[PDB]
Amino acid sequence: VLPVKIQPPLLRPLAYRVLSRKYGLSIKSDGLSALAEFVGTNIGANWRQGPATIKFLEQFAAVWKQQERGLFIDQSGVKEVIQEMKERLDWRDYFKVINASQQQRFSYNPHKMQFIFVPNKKQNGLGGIAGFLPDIEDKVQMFLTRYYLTNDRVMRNENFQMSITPIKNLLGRDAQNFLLLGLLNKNFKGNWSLEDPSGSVEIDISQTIPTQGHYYVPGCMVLVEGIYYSVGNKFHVTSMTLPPGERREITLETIGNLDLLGIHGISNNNFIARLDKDLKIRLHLLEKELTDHKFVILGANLFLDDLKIMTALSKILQKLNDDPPTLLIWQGSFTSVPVFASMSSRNISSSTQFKNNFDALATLLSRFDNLTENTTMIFIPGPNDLWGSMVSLGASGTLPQDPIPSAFTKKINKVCKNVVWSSNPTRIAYLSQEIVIFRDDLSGRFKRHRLEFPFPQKVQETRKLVKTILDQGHLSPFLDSLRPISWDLDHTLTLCPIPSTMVLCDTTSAQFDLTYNGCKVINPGSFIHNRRARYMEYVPSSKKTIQEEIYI
Amino acid sequence: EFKDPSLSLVVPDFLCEYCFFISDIDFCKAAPESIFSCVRCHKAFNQVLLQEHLIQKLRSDIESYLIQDLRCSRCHKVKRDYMSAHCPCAGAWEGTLPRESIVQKLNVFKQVAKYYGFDILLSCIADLTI
Amino acid sequence: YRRLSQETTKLKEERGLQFLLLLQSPFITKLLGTIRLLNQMPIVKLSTLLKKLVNHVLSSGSWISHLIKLSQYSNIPICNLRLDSMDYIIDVLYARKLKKENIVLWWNEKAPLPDHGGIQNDFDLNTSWIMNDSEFPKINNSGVYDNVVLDVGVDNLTVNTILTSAEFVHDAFSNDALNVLRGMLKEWWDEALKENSTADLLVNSLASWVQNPNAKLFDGLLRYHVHNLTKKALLQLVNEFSALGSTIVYADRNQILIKTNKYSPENCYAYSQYMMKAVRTNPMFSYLDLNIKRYWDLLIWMDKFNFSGLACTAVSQWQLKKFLSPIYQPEFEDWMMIIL
Amino acid sequence: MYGDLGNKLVLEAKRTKQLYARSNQDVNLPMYHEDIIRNILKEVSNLRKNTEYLKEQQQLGMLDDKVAKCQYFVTLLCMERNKRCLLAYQRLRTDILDSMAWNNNGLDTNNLSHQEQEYLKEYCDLITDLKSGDLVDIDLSGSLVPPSDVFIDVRVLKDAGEIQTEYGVFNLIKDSQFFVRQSDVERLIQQGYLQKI
Ligand SMILES: [Zn+2]
Ligand SMILES: [Zn+2]
Repeated sequence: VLPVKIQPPLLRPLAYRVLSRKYGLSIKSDGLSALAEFVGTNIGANWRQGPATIKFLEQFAAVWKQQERGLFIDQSGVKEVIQEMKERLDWRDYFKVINASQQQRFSYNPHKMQFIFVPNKKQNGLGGIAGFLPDIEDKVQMFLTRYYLTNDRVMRNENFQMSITPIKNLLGRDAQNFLLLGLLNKNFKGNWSLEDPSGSVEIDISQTIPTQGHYYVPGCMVLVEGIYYSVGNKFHVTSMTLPPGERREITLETIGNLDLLGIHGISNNNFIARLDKDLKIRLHLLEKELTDHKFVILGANLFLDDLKIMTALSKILQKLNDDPPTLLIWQGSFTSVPVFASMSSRNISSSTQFKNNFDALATLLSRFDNLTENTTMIFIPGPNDLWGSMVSLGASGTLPQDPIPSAFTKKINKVCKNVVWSSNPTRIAYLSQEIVIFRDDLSGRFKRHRLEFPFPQKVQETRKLVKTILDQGHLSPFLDSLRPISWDLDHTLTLCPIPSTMVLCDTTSAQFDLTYNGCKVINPGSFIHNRRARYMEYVPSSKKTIQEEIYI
Repeated sequence: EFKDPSLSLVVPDFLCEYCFFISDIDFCKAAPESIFSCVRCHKAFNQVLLQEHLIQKLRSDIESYLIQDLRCSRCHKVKRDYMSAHCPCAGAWEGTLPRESIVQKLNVFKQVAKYYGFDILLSCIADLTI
Repeated sequence: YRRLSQETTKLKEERGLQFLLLLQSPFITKLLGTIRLLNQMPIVKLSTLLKKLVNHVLSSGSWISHLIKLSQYSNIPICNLRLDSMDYIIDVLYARKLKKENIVLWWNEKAPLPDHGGIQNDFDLNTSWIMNDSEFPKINNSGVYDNVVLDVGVDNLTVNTILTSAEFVHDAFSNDALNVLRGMLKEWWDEALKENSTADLLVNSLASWVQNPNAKLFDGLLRYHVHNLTKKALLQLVNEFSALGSTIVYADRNQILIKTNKYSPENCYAYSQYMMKAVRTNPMFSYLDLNIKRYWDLLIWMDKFNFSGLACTAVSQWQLKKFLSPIYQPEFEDWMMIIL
Repeated sequence: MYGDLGNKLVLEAKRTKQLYARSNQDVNLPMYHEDIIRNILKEVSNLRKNTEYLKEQQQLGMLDDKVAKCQYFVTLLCMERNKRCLLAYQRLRTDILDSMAWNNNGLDTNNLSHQEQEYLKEYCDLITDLKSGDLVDIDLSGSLVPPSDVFIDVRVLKDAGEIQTEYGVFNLIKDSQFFVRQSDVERLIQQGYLQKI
């Protein structure tokens, strides 16, 4: 390129005659200095040398319209034009793990029947401490949002559009048939009850016929048909069912095809990100192209402080280093006991022991080069992991649970090339597949609490589990008095555009890989069971699920 | 007007095993010797144990905030239902542990952590926000 | 580390049986120790500065004596019990009496929580309140006191209340199991009066066991039942002292400061001991370690970190002082002495 | 009756047209009534199912040459009415969007449907194609008040620093006043930085 002979007072007419006369963009002087040196370093010779001047100015104006950074040119905008010109598919660009705390919150407005973005005020800077804490307003809106999403989903189902009456419409309409949608309370007086945004009514189940493919627990959204009776102000339930689930695509298109994850781009309060159909198709073609990729899921309750577990695991990893996974989910209660505040100082303290376990684990991972530099490690805490265990003492607690603390990750983080310590209800966004992972032992809780109506087993109970979760549309159907939720982060437990796959890890049910409404739900179960180590190989580019085991 | 310059941060029922003494210890109003060592015998307390107890208290208060009952702001009845927008006496719902008090508790925790050099408690406080 | 296996095997070859192995001390590496050690020994598990080591070596015989005394008392084998946790001895003994009185046993091996079956896995609002809550409603009547004030120390409040204790109520600990704990504590207390040193060590350690989550029979309802009984009894102790005409400056679970309605310590050394005896002779407080730890002639009091007074000689401690700037901290102390 | 929701929608249309017409400026148009439109489209689907049900039962043929003909006519006319109401609403808001495109973007977004957002994007792209191909000697999106004066006085209403024009600069000092060719400042009057005439 020739030596630079372009300067602002000479370029001024042509810069104006393109940007201002055509496109209204204003020639601020510092911006013109930056523009003039950019143009001159590309053209070299004087601006009078033919169409190269207007050609380059047209390119600048077009890229300015792509970046849209304002009504006046400025040097940072000039650099933005340069960056877009430098950029004139790789699956890493689209695969990402999304914690609960990092997931874009959307409130649901029922009046306009649509989602609206809410900024996370951890961004706010004044929230440098206590920026995470929910407001009281988040609590009063929590169960309302579950109802509105459920009611909206019910209205989209063909069977209804008899139709729902809100519970408050019942009052005084004696001895008449009604169809309800309600949150299944148990009142303070003890009687079973349904609640609605408009009110609540006590229910008699003594004559009811429940639909059989479901569990029914307190806090579940249940459809109820029956006759209201004013004489005792009861509602006598004829029959009961969970509201029917809705397939993913059917949900996505009807909500407006939003990008609720940033898989295509981040939303803003003035701009909801849209899930571009063309790019979705390209990604799905790529997703079908990558035959070789594999996600590997270890079982629950991987107690690192048992030598038998570590021995078994060393064998598994010694296979994986031959041919590494794309991704390797570790999960669930990495200590045998829950780790809580030690009562006495004589023994090595509980938090210290928790650190030593991840030292030992990092020592294992050091031996496996192919694994450590090609996989993505994901760690998912369980009831025995650390800051949760402090206050729950190993019981199941506040559910959108934090990633395990970084004071204990450190040695792992030095050896592994890629790691994501993530919330218990973490999400993977793959090329087009949204994938939930969750680690809870739901099956025990459901059977322990299910409503007992008057008036193969493994397959039946696991079908009952997944059908309950996906029809209910939400990973924790229970009342907060039975499973507290951080009020801000309840939006992460909801599943409303049903995930493409779900790793619904449950320590107290058989391994399975069911499909329901196109959602493929896999439970890898306990890691060590019946003298066998167990793990599960999900193949994303075909959605197969090859279970795997080692005897020990 | 005189307002006490010390905000108490008490850890209840801390145990000195060396003499089975059950003391509430106040990390702000106590002198540092009475924090890092007993006050019936004078054996020293293990630092990581002590930080663990402060983290147990911190998480106890975060949980106690999240599990709280809501109360009506004018008739003071408890919110007995799951989906009302306000109390039937027209009053709005408010927390029984208002958010301001919990921000104050977290503030004294960050001060105590910075001053005594409690690395683990400081990492916990940092991992709440970040 | 191969030397460790070599040494332990050479020991086994010199003694296949008929010898006992003492393992470790508080800088433990216990599980890895069992990996290097031949696992088949009978082992007493135990949890320029070489003086420490030599002292432990020569301590051994007294340790074996103490362990034999513990075993012969508790009826527990020498290898299984731990000197490091009297709570475990208390666990096995309480478990014995509970099953002998036919209570279904909530012993938990795997987790701190009381094994009620599967239900202890779930969150519960009563359970979480039970676990989270502990604070005494400690009394603090600030003022100047020209009366003499008695600094009453207290101890054995937990033991005394467990002894002097005594569905529709759903976070009360089981009355049967509480009766077993009371009768067993009476047994231990009587044997401590007869100077079973192990029984006295047991009773002194009970305050740990009712709180320690690592106790095999730990129960949140038990910890709470004991705690709020302790609260109620501290208030009854205050009620008794005030019923004797005195007035309480301060009270918590370890200490009470009492205005006497009297003016000179040399007049009151008889009356104070009368007062303390008159309390402990009430059955509600039979086992308390009531101790007149200080006599105050004149007391200025706002909290137990901010007070000054004359004792029978002047003392001054003020967290208030610490927040003044440095040039004024000496000034504050000087004027406090002038005011006193 | 099947036409009532259409009347409610076009009453919304009439009110928003008056809202735009009465004021001197371009008032940013109100929210797209997705709720009433959903009700009308559901009514259309009801009417389609009614036609399918009837045309199936025409094989049973109950007095069909008159009775089924009449039933089909009424349920078809209900769909014609609802199509007219929907298209009237959408055509009005389309006209306002086109007017706004020429008046501003050729030189509140939540209220548009997403189809209307991408429609507006395409119509702006079309306008900018017209004032870029042939005829580009005229900025076709410029003012339609005839040029009354060649030089004007203009008071700087907001600060914008030193900017260039074709053979010079303006330093847009707040509450300074120029006397200048109108054709060199019109862009800034429209953008609201300059005050007069
Ligand atoms: Zn001590
Ligand atoms: Zn009220």
